[PDB]
Amino acid sequence: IRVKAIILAAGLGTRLRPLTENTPKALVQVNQKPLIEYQIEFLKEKGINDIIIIVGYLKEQFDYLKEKYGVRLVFNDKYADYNNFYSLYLVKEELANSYVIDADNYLFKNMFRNDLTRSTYFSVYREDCTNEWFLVYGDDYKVQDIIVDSKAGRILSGVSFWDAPTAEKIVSFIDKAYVSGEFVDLYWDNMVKDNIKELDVYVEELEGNSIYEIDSVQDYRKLEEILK
Amino acid sequence: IRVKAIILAAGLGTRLRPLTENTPKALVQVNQKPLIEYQIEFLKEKGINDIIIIVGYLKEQFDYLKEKYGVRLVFNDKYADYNNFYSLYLVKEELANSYVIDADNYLFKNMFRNDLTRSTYFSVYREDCTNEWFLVYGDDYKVQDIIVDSKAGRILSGVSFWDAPTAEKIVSFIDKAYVSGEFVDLYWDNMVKDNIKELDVYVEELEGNSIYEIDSVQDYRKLEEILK
Amino acid sequence: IRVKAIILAAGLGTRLRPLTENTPKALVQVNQKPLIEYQIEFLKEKGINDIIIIVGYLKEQFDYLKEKYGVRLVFNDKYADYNNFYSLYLVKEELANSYVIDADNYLFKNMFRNDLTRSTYFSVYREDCTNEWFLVYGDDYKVQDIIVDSKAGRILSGVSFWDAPTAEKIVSFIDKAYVSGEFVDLYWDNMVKDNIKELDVYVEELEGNSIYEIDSVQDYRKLEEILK
Amino acid sequence: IRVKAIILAAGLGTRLRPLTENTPKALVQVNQKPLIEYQIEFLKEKGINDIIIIVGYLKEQFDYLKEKYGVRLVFNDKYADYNNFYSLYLVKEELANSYVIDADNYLFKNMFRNDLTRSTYFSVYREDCTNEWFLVYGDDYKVQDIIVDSKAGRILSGVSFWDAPTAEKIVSFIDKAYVSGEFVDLYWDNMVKDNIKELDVYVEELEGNSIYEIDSVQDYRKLEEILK
Ligand SMILES: C[N+](C)(C)CCOP(=O)([O-])OP(=O)(O)OC[C@H]1O[C@@H](n2ccc(N)nc2=O)[C@H](O)[C@@H]1O
Ligand SMILES: C[N+](C)(C)CCOP(=O)([O-])OP(=O)(O)OC[C@H]1O[C@@H](n2ccc(N)nc2=O)[C@H](O)[C@@H]1O
Ligand SMILES: C[N+](C)(C)CCOP(=O)([O-])OP(=O)(O)OC[C@H]1O[C@@H](n2ccc(N)nc2=O)[C@H](O)[C@@H]1O
Ligand SMILES: C[N+](C)(C)CCOP(=O)([O-])OP(=O)(O)OC[C@H]1O[C@@H](n2ccc(N)nc2=O)[C@H](O)[C@@H]1O
Ligand SMILES: [Mg+2]
Ligand SMILES: [Mg+2]
Ligand SMILES: [Mg+2]
Ligand SMILES: [Mg+2]
Repeated sequence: IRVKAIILAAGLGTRLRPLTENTPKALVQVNQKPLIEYQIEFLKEKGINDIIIIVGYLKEQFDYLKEKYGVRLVFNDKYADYNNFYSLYLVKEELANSYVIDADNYLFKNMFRNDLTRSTYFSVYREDCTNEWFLVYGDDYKVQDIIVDSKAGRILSGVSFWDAPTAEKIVSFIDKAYVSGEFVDLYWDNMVKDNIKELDVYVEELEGNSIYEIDSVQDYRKLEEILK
Repeated sequence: IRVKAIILAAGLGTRLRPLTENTPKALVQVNQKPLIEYQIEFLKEKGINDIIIIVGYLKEQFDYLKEKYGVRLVFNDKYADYNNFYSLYLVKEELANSYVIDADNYLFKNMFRNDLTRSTYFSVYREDCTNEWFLVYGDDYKVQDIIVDSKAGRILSGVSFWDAPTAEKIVSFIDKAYVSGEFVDLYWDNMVKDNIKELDVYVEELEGNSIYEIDSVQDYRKLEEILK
Repeated sequence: IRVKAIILAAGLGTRLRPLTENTPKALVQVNQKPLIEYQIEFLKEKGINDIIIIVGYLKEQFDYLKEKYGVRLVFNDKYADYNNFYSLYLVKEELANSYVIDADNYLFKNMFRNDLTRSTYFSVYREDCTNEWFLVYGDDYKVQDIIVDSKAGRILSGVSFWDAPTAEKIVSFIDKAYVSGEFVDLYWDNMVKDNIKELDVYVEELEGNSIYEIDSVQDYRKLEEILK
Repeated sequence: IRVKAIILAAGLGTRLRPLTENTPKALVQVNQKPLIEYQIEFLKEKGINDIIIIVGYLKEQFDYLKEKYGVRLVFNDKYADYNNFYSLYLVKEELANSYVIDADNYLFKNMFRNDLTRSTYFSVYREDCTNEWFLVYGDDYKVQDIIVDSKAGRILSGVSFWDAPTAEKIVSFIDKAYVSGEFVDLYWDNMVKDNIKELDVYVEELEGNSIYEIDSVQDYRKLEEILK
């Protein structure tokens, strides 16, 4: 009944070079501070101190967080071999009642809560139009579908929460998926998207400047100015 | 009698995620330069300016090529429906005396030529042992067979040329194929390999670091260093 | 106190060629039925028999409507010289308590009513992202702003109603505009968008398949399938 | 110095439904014979064998002509996106000393000649009065002007021949036009009509039953009887 946080931070983050040439993405800094720190401090300040960080590319640079925040680091040796599906596979049983977080995000405000009662997707609305995973939901905010597409709307923004019963249904797809031998290129998120029919997930529309994703030096350049 | 180039680049490139989530594999860059640019600039330098690029997945990202190199982009709306047999089908009439290229390859050296006089496959030798399409030829370099298999040897490496008489035989197979009703999974190469007996094709043994394919983030990791 | 309709239909419809070289867009047919007929029959069925159609390009092809529906056609001789600002100027006095309709739109449902009491824009939400005129409004549905831009949102969809007091303020802008000497490229809609601050306009969100615009032969192709 | 022909046959011919539902316009048949066959055979019998057919809508139904008459087919992928300006753009290099033909015309007689020495328009006289493009020429038959209008006179009838120098002047407009960004709606003929001042084109008055156009099920119904 205690809420923990899983942070996916193993990737190479090649789209951000030269910035990530000798620095993992998660530890890239804005307003003179590492990206992963903002989320760790927001998670702790909200009483979520059970924090597991999946590492890989340049993992030695994370070691100091154990001492500083008391985070549990976990090594994915296949961080360049597979996609983050495997990273989550590694801690596939800690999913229940835990937050899953894409480390490459800048959080403007702390939207975390240990009172969460159901599987949630913390969705921001992209007025523009880029290729993302889009959430298809009604007035009950229950997620009807997830669709990859290029357009505008509410997307999977890199922060979610999975309750025990749903997590259980998910882990069962992870096993089959893994044993299938076909998951290399799969995002852990494919488990939900391709099985959304069997799961009950809800959206939590965020607003204003909240979760800014940095997938390229240009974004880093934008968020830079937004912070002006 | 003018040599033209057809570049296949409409695929999802899923085996390259996350690198290819918001960037076509064809446009992924090595040494701050899109893959497709090395090939186009190589083609041009050798006098081949009649370039037709088939696009689909994230097509909008190719638009700047038109203005920059004077290329022609063609949209395959079934790019996620069918294998690249359909991509070639769309331009099946521009085959004769044209090069056909797999855009997801890195070329170390410009092995192109507008003087080519016969159907050629620029094959590389794979000393290791992976599963590919192996070229079976004698001392005349005339292709005797093409066999899918896991081993070492000379392989279809993503670059070839087709003369008018050969293209004609091919395009006739493409038609029956199309009208057959079944061609979803066929690579356009299934046209040759499955009728190699009726065609006259020659091999052009490449050597050293010539054509480097990136079908996975590891290869992309490798190639990086090779260029160290 | 009687509701009348004003249908703009004088345009060249060049973006629909060849479909429109010998037929006005307003008369192009979907399901063996001219576009303008769907609107007129909907307007009539809800008691709006006071219909005024401005025509120009290929005007002679509208003449049968007079006999068939009892509509009044008004000839805009500058239909190729000026944008529809002038088309409405012609009938700027019949504005009060009347619908203003862009003829080049298909209507899936009859959203016309003779009980309207305030100025309304019947809007559709565009999930994709094209360049249009966007409606900026609150929870009162009172229009706060109208912006030209390319994105998603609620857009002016070619159907609106204007009440006496609002029509009065608008007609006063038309006059000044006309006598200003510059109005060649102005949509009649410019009168509202550029004085939205002095006017009280409300939105009436439309849902589902309601108002489909055919501004190109592709759309005409789409709408085709939609009705599959 | 060899004369070739370019037949434009990519459009959708919607105005001809139901006749063109599962048949391209060029392959709608009169006297159990496809329209494009009459023009191909007249063109051959006069020694013009260098025939390039531009296809699109239902293109597969043309493949047989390659074997049968040895015509070269060409695929315009934007056949429903743009007007035939683009279709001609694809082969803008084969214009010089070549006939340009609108495949939706029934030829009563073979007015083709490989001896042509100057840009020509094989004009017919319409005693009636429809909206078409009219040739304004003097007694020297040199075209002074082309004007869209609704009346009687000599029109652009769907057959013409262009010489090297004129075609050279026309191709330079085609280029600026394309790079302009706006041609989406231009007929290839717009190049001639909106530049007629810079070109030397002549008229070749046809007489009696020569070229009958089928743009609608009404025309087809007429021609039917004329042949009675
Ligand atoms: C498509 N989605 C919405 C499901 C997720 C989008 O993911 P993406 O395309 O931005 O790629 P990304 O690598 O930046 O994914 C974000 C998170 O996955 C992590 N990651 C990636 C690959 C890998 N083997 N292990 C990981 O832990 C990254 O470090 C990063 O923190
Ligand atoms: C099996 N062979 C030897 C014939 C070739 C190997 O082909 P492959 O297995 O690497 O799969 P692949 O999808 O990468 O094929 C390479 C090229 O096909 C293109 N491609 C693929 C599918 C599709 N519908 N259209 C395409 O244009 C890709 O963009 C890529 O440039
Ligand atoms: C820009 N908006 C949002 C104000 C409206 C969009 O208008 P549009 O860009 O689609 O151009 P359009 O020509 O289709 O305008 C729609 C209506 O105006 C009519 N029209 C246009 C010009 C003119 N001189 N007289 C007219 O009556 C057309 O016939 C058509 O029924
Ligand atoms: C206005 N003119 C005089 C310039 C030509 C008249 O042209 P039209 O109004 O009869 O329309 P149309 O679609 O029949 O044009 C005739 C020829 O263009 C071809 N066509 C049309 C659209 C397109 N993208 N490519 C084409 O090649 C048609 O197949 C047809 O054979
Ligand atoms: Mg990311
Ligand atoms: Mg490949
Ligand atoms: Mg319109
Ligand atoms: Mg015609």
